Amino acid sequence: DTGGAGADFMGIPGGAGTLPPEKKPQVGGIFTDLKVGAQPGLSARVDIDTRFITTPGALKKAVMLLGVLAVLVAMVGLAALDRLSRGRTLRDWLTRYRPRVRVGFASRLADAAVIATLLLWHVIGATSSDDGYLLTVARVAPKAGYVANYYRYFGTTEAPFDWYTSVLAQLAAVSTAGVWMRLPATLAGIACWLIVSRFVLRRLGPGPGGLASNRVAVFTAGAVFLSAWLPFNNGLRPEPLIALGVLVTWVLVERSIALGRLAPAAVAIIVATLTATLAPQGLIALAPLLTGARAIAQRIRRRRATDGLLAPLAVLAAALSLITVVVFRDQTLATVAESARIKYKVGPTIAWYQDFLRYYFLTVESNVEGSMSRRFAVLVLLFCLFGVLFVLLRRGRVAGLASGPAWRLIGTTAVGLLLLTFTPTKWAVQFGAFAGLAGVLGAVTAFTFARIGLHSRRNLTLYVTALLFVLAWATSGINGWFYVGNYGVPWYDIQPVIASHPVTSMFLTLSILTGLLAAWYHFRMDYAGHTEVKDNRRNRILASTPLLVVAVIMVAGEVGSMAKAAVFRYPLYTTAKANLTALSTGLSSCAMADDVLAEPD
Amino acid sequence: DPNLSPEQWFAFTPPRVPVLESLQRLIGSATPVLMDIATAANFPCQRPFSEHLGIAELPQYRILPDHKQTAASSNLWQSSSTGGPFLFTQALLRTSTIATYLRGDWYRDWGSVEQYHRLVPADQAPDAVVEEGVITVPGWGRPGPIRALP
Amino acid sequence: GEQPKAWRNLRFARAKMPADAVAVRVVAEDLSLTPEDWIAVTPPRVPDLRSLQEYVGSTQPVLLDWAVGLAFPCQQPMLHANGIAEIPKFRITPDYSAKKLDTDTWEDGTNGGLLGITDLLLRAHVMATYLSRDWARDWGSLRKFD
Amino acid sequence: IGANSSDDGYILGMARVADHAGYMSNYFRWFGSPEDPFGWYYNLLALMTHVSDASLWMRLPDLAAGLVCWLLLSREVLPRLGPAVEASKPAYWAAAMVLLTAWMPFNNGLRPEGIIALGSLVTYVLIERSMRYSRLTPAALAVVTAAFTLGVQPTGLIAVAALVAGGRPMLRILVRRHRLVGTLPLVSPMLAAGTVILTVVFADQTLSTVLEATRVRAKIGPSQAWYTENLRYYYLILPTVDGSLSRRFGFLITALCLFTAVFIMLRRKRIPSVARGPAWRLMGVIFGTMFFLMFTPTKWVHHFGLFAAVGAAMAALTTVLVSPSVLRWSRNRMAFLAALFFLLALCWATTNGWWYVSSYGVPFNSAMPKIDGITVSTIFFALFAIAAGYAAWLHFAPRGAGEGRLIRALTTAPVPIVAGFMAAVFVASMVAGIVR
Amino acid sequence: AATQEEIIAGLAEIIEEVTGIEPSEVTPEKSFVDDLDIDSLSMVEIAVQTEDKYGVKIPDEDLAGLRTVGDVVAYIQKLE
Amino acid sequence: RSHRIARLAAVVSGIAGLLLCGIVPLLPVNQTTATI
Ligand SMILES: CC[C@@H](CO)NCCN[C@@H](CC)CO
Ligand SMILES: [Ca+2]
Repeated sequence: DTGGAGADFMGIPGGAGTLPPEKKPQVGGIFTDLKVGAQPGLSARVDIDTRFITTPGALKKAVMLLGVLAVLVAMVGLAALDRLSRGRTLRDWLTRYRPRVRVGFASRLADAAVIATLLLWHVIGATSSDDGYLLTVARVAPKAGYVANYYRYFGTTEAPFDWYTSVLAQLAAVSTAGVWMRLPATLAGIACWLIVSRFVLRRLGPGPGGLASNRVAVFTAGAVFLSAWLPFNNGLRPEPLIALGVLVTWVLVERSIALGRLAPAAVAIIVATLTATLAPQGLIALAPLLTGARAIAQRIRRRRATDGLLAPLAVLAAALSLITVVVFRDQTLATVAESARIKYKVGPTIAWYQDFLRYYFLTVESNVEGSMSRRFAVLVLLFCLFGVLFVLLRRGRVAGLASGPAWRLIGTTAVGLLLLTFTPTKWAVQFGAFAGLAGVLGAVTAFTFARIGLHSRRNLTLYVTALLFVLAWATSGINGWFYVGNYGVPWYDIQPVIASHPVTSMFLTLSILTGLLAAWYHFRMDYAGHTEVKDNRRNRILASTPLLVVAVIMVAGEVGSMAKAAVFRYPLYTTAKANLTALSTGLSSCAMADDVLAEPD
Repeated sequence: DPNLSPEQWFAFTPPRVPVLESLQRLIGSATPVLMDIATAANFPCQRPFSEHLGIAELPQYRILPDHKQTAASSNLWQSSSTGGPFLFTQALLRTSTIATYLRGDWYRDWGSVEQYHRLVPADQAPDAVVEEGVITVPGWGRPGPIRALP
Repeated sequence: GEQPKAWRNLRFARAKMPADAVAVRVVAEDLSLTPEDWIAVTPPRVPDLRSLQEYVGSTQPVLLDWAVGLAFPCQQPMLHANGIAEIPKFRITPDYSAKKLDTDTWEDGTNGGLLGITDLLLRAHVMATYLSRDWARDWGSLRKFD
Repeated sequence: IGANSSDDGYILGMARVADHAGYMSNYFRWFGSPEDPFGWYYNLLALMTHVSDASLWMRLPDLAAGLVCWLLLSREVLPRLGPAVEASKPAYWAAAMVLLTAWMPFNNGLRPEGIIALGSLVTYVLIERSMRYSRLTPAALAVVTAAFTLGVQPTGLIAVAALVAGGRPMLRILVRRHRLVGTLPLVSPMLAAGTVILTVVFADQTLSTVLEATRVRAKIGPSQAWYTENLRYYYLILPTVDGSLSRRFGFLITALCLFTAVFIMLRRKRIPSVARGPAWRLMGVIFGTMFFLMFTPTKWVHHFGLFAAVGAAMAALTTVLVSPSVLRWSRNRMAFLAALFFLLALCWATTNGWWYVSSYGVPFNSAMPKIDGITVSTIFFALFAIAAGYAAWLHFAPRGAGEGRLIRALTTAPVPIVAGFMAAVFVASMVAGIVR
Repeated sequence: AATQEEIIAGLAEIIEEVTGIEPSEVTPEKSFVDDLDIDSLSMVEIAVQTEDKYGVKIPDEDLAGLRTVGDVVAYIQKLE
Repeated sequence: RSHRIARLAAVVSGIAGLLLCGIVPLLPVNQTTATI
């Protein structure tokens, strides 16, 4: 039993013996060598653990209902308070006054080109690592009685982070194909792009200026979104959901700050605590709440003469304490604590002071986990973050871009990259939760560097040499995917070469030459001017498309590799043939168990 | 063999023209299998072994990834000192190997398949008749730790 | 201690047992039934312990590793004049982990190195050495070439 | 009483055998190949070994180099970033303490890092002196200094950063002197001066010999590519002896100040009495150093000893830029203090280990400090959490919340105090290893 | 605080802070919907941020009749 | 007065929803046993 493990020949003095409680056997049967009857006194009684097979009961099912009813009533009351404060009479509840504004033809043409690519990549995709893991967990969970790990940690649960696996377990009962189980990860990219293109680019500069009327700054957003979404988010991993929860939280916080209301700010807390329980790297969804908190405190203290200081805070706390109904629907506090203890004692965990071997796992030698087109999506993110940060520190304005939303976007990205420190695991695939922010940061960079780089030439040259240096860093790892996506890819084990000569040097020489030209302009400005670059019609669109071109050629290189593999090796097995065979013939086809031959004897 | 180093030799065996059959006809999507982590999204018809009431069901086959993947990840993630299925698929079963090829692609080192035989045959060591009940426990009690030791 | 199969020469300080101690004796148990938990012993002895500046002189050629050159500043390393090297008499080495990970791989024979000469004609063997009062500290090694 | 480097027995053994062989060989790894595109400095230790090969006598150049670095730093570099860096005691104390704590763990053995760090400062000084009287002679001596610094070690590809930094206000001198005396007696002397290191490099060897040695060293030895630079920083965050609490601080305290001075000098264009332009060349030098450190064959942590003389001059500038007179709001100063506490918590999360025989007796040589069961990085993290909590409270505050004498006092000079505490820890380690 | 000394000198700052539109092109003859591009969200944000500077309640059933920026002038003049 | 009701329906049902959803992880649960 617990706290003791012993043996005792009864009628013998020196027979007794006892051991510590970690000297417990590893029962896998009872294998005697006796073969003697069924005498009295011969027996054995094993008690299996079965501590994670709990079900709510009489209580914990009435409280789990009264709680959500009270929360909904509280939020309705707060919404009524919001409607009363704006001169309304809570009878014209959301009756619009201003007419609807249309969508330009350039913004309806990037949607058709991003959704088409997200649909094409769903059939010829890459199928990242943790797909078999989650698929097996979801196929086993219905009969086990709970969501077990099944591969490690002594059959322990996944108690906090298992509300997405409980939906995968419902999808894996209709069919377990690959084009059916990976539908949420695609709908969460379609929605994540629609939200961006319909709200975020219009919140940042809604006028006759730019970022809503500039057409190149929309195609740049599309291309960077695709280049950051394709290499990371295609499997069953929950990154495509965190990338959407972050944008939904940002949108609701911005709506609350703009309209002067508090109910969207209380739904943002619910969405944030719902995203924070998808994976330990879901803390990123709590960054918009931290950045846009002073503008909410100003609103709470502005209207405290009509209502009080307790009415909004009660709701803002009740909404935060609602995630318990979803976490402990079963698996009481004891089992969650035990599961966490087991996962920390066993298993690879990394301490917070080694948070910087996450950018080492990305930029390392061969490591298909740190391949080309994964370095690009992160280096461009950092480049467009720090460029806009510098252009906002110097010259506080941008004159065509609202500064409140821009500062909050920069803050969201920075606080997310700083909150990734306390995650227990430091893989390189966890950078896929920034795909939504990458698009808007690329759009903002393409917009700013087009006007601050038109009144000078050295800035226009520094932009290009920095892009070439990023390309030199990117094209120095292999072009590899996980296990079967590598079947036919051009450079899946070596770095890209043209004619026995690597490209990572052909880009570094160009970077050096362009930097020398920039220094030449810097020196020559002592005997001439620098603003003489006339923007007639050609120089207009030549400083706004250095990033669009790079992102487009990278997306084309990611798509053409898989397309070329699929088309060139046929009928040989490839991960696109399996999907195109499962699409036809109903949905019943064994993917690889039919292209594999075996010799029984 | 003209080289005189002590580590150069090959020791061959006579040739054969094998008689092949698909893996779907061999395993059959009805027997318990132990797919590894990598080779589990590519075989969606084969079913993994279940774990009902804390007792596992012994598999009959095993599908592995390639050599560089198995040596690096699959063998040391699902260990027995860490709680994986090797806890009981190494103390109760004996493994073998089957010669498998990838159709049309004779240069490809995909995976491998292995068969499992009982150490104690089930004609004298049958399965258990484990009982079942129900109790009511509070939400703060904890009846000692799980022996999560290596 | 972390290398359980090494013929490791355990040591017991005489200054800890009382002044008037007449005898000693070895006691070994091995209560573990694992096939790889075993024990082996030899009788106890009282060494003679001369110094290292007196055994290894100041004129004999020594092969000092590249990590141990500033602690032994009087030991006369082995020289080379016209492509021909000298034949050493001893080799001084760092402790176990350093010797295994740094020096034996830096100067091995497949990448130049001096351990490509001494491996073909010298046939080294290790000696018994201690620090003067750090009985539980590993200072390095000392080999002899035959 | 101080510790030594790892490459001391190496250089001593290959300098003791270099008068019999007749050339400076490596003697340990490659096929007897010399080191003679570089290594004019080892031919000086080969001469010093004639007197004696003691330890106090062989590491005299590394002491004279540090003394001359302080003499140049405190008297030519600091009274140049304006009348606020000088006439300020915390700035001088910060420079002194950072110089000490960056020269202690790295630049004490026989490696030439301490000589490269001095040759990289003499160049900066000579250039900043050339562009003060519009003369060309110091700008011709800086080229000789940079050449002789590059001829010491492959990592000596710095002071080229110091040449490039002062490049725009040097063209204003070249051009305005080109109008007086022709153009040939300006590129003849500065060609003869720059191309004189070849007579010292190929004084013994020839061209074919240097080419063969290079071919061997490149085909065999550890020679990483420019895109594997992240190894230098990966080796620094591991809990080993190659990266410990004594070898992290010197680089972290430099990176923190370098990155916090840029954000202030970007927003605030004109700062009173700071003399903009030398303050920007001082950061250009450090960025160019970090960029030129990328094209080196070997990526070791030993090469972080070159920032011992520019980091010391960056700390003295940051100590003035973050003072209660330049950074006026309490939230920003509390944020800087919290960043310092975070840096300390990250630095103390490793062992106190030194090298081969310098680790005999030092207390926490193989584990984390862990005062009374709880580590010290946890204590510094608690302090960081408290300081960040106060900064976050000052964020939501009516602009005049924290202005008392307590938080005005504890935010006047935190860098000198932290660096002095670390230097006292370093000295106590060796004293406690000598006593017991 | 009578007319044209804050009536535009603060409105052209609120509009710039909210939409990024330069204050050089905020003159009292052009309407929000025609010359500028101001939707419902920006209109309500302007009406909310103008209540913090010069506290005057602009209800939501009121900014439907402020067609031009000069209409805001006339309205807040009527309030004065 | 349509303001007092809307102010009480956000305090009462906020405190209740904070105190009810905060004790869910500490309520009795039905566990299954197994014995061989
Ligand atoms: C693995 C040992 C490394 C130094 O850590 N040796 C570097 C070689 N030392 C140079 C002289 C210091 C060679 O010229
Ligand atoms: Ca035994």
